[PDB]
Amino acid sequence: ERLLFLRSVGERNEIGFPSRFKSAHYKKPTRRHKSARQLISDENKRINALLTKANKLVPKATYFSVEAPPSIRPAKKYCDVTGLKGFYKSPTNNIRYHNAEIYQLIVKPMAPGVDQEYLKLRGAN
Amino acid sequence: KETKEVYEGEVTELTPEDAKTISHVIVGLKSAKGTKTLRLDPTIYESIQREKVSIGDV
Amino acid sequence: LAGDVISIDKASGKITKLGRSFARSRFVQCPEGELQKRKTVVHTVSLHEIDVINSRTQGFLALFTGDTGEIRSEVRDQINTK
Amino acid sequence: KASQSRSAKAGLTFPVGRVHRLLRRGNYAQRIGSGAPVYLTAVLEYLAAEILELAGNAARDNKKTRIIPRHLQLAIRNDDELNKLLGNVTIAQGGVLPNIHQNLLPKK
Amino acid sequence: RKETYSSYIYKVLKQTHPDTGISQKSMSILNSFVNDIFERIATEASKLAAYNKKSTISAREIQTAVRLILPGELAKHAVSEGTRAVTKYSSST
Amino acid sequence: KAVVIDDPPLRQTPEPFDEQSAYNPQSPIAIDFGSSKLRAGFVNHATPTHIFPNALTKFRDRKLNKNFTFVGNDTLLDQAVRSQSRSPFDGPFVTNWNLTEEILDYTFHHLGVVPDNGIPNPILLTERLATVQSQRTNWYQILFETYNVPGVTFGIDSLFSFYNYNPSGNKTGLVISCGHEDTNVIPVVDGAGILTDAKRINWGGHQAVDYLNDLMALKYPYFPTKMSYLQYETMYKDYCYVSRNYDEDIEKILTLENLDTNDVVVEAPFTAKEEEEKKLKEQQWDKRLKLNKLIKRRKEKLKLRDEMKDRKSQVSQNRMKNLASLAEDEAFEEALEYEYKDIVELERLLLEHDYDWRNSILHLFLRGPRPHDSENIHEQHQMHLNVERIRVPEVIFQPTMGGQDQAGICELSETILLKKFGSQPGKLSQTSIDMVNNVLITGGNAKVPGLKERIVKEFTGFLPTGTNITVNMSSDPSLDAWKGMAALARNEEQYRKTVISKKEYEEYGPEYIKEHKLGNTKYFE
Repeated sequence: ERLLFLRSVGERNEIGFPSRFKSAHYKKPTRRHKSARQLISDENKRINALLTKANKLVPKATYFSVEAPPSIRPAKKYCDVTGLKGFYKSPTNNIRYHNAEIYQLIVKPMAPGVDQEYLKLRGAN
Repeated sequence: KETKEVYEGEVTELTPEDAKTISHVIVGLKSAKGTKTLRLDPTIYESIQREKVSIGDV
Repeated sequence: LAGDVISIDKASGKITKLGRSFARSRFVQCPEGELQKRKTVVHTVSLHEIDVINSRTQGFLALFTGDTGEIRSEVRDQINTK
Repeated sequence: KASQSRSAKAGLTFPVGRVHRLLRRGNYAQRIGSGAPVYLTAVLEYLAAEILELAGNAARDNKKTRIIPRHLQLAIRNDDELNKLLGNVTIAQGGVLPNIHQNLLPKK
Repeated sequence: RKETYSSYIYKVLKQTHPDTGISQKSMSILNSFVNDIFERIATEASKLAAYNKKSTISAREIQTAVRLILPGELAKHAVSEGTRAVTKYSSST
Repeated sequence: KAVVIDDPPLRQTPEPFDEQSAYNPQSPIAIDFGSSKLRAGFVNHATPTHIFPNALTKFRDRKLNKNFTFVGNDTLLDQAVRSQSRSPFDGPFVTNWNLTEEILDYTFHHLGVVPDNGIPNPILLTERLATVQSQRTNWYQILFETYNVPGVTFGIDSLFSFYNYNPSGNKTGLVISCGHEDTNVIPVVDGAGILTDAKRINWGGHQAVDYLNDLMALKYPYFPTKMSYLQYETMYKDYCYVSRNYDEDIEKILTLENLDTNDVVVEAPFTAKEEEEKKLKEQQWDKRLKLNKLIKRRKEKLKLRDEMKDRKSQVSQNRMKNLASLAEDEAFEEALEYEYKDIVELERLLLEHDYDWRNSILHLFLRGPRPHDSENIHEQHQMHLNVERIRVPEVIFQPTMGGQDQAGICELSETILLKKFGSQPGKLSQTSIDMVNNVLITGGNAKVPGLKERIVKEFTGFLPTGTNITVNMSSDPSLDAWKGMAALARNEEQYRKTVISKKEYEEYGPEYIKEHKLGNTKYFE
């Protein structure tokens, strides 16, 4: 019953290859997987080709013009271990910490490979 | 009988204008309840510059 | 220089050299605990010092040179109220 | 337009381009990456600095201003990790450590 | 023309000990030492890069080689010095 | 009193089918293809008909029949079918397209539509702000070839919500959208969204839950069980709020008088004569401060013995250098420390007769205001949420904490209202005042508390004094986009202004964009 409960919905919610909701002709084309990282790159090179053709047309609303500009105020500094206000930064692994006992218990005896993951959260590696 | 009038806040804009001799300076102040802009004479501007006031000082 | 022990005040910018640390390669001990400490100091100021300071005709050097010179009673009344 | 070498770009006093030259015509691989000579230069610079530090206080322990391979030999074999690294190597004019087993003393 | 690491070794002991002379025999000992560590690290990196079916020697290959050859304490000091030097070199922006 | 979190319980009832008798071939149909959920429904109704997450999977049987097309709400039936559910979105965009066709066919079958030569109903759709040409080209091709629909329109969900909450169509305001994978700030002048000054921040709910995952993984590296995505999602939903001011809140968040109130505990689910004479002499027998200083000196001697024990330390290195200079010429320390502790106890007893966990900030951060014993099984399966309750929603105000070098939402609102559209710093134009009077917050990620109060407080912070600030907010802010396109279709009759025709598509081609007031714009000038 438990192994046929899924099969009941399977034989209730199916659609065959001659699809009713699709058109009479199909002519389905082939496509690549087209990951989202390279889509930005091909849009950028298309746009750059458009400017280098038109120059030898100011853009108005593109993907790279609507993205937010960097801030003007200085960024606040926080402790990497606790999230509190970071007053000091260790010179070896460049980790901002809060006080002395945080430095003794966590920041000093930490293993290599952990500091890069701590710096990954704010993207500082 | 006397009156005391006080402006106090963060300097967000310090623009002086002339006409070698400045004419007037527009100073913008900001506190936690909002901002307010003022016009000032060059005499007070000389004391402002003497106090070494830049953008971001209270 | 490197090897020195110093105290820095962030608000006023006063830097004082306490000396050199224990490094043979004067001599004081390297401090312990947190770098950023907060200390409470207690000041005992005499009424005559505030009377000299509040009188604008002379500075605090009259506390050392001694020429206070007949401090008026109006500033004494202001100090007594404050 | 003129700029200095890669060594002070990395803040090193050992020659980076010479390490790159020895890596490229040393015939180890047909393609050599960019960051590899800098990493190797830093490693050899740190090892030379540590070895000369140990030779330094070994020579101050003899009250002298010059480095004899006696001092190098001593600074090698009184340190355990350089003992493990340099176990099978013999140093020129080094001698041995002063050691004697416990029962060989005149115990009485 | 012959090549030596004499000037670089010289300035290395001049940061740590300025009033210290050096012997030529000690300089030859040091030169043979650094060349031996160099050939050991290079053959370890080339052997590892051949073992991973890769035609390129990069920083991570000699990173694994330094983890392999050096004992652990001097190993993490060596990779720490190398990582600060490489990250300082890579900031050419 | 600990709270055990779990996966959300399975839905017993499968979703139903709309009746084919009430289907109207000439009615438009509204589809919101969101990144997290799909919102499907007819124009004539005011509530949504179909709500399910935008995900699907394929099952494998022993009997090998290949009859498994489980989409959306049917994945909420068992753990195994749900755990392999795949969404058509990779990042903000859509990469694969066959699974989108499968989801769309599932939606069309559950809408009670019986078509002939493709779908005869006009399609109402949603698209992202300033999308790429590949997404629009593929949407055009897939809709006008796979389904043969007569008419399509494209518009942004935030502008759809702003059209919903003022259906005049010519108002002026500021739209703040907190989406699944992005945060948008769009100003609307006279009912038309000015897309040349809108801004986008690459942060959303997905990055917030992944941030909570990374924080909770780095806080407890020795957790025995592995926590899934939905558990971190429900701790983000239940135990996160926006502080009124972050700087004052982080200072006293670990103090005892605050930590007794806002610390949340989460439990993981799991299944001789000389001796006598000496004693007699002892019985016959500032100084206490000197004895305490001697105890401190004994502690320093124990620290020096520990430094001499560690050979990598400089003290043992100096001792080895002294030994080498002489050559060139730990249980006893523990017993001495025990004897020093006994002497300190004797001094304390003589003063009386004749290292707390409460001062450990790491222990307060880890296990709260309670003492900890690690040998019990129950609190080894436990987490404490003290700083992460306010640290997680703060990233939309400071994106630098999230690794993104972008300005905050308040700074973007500040530069829009104070350095654009004819507004000097100090004097606000009529457009800026009309924008401030009608600030609207929408999006699914607005469910966290304290967002409106924080936005109002900062808006009072940077605006000139006496400016009237009004911020509106929906009761359920995940539904205003679908109700917006329903209000575009049903309420007005100028909806044919925005409709793409098939013959017009074959005249102009894939490279086309309708410059209407509620959608996207042309890439160039």
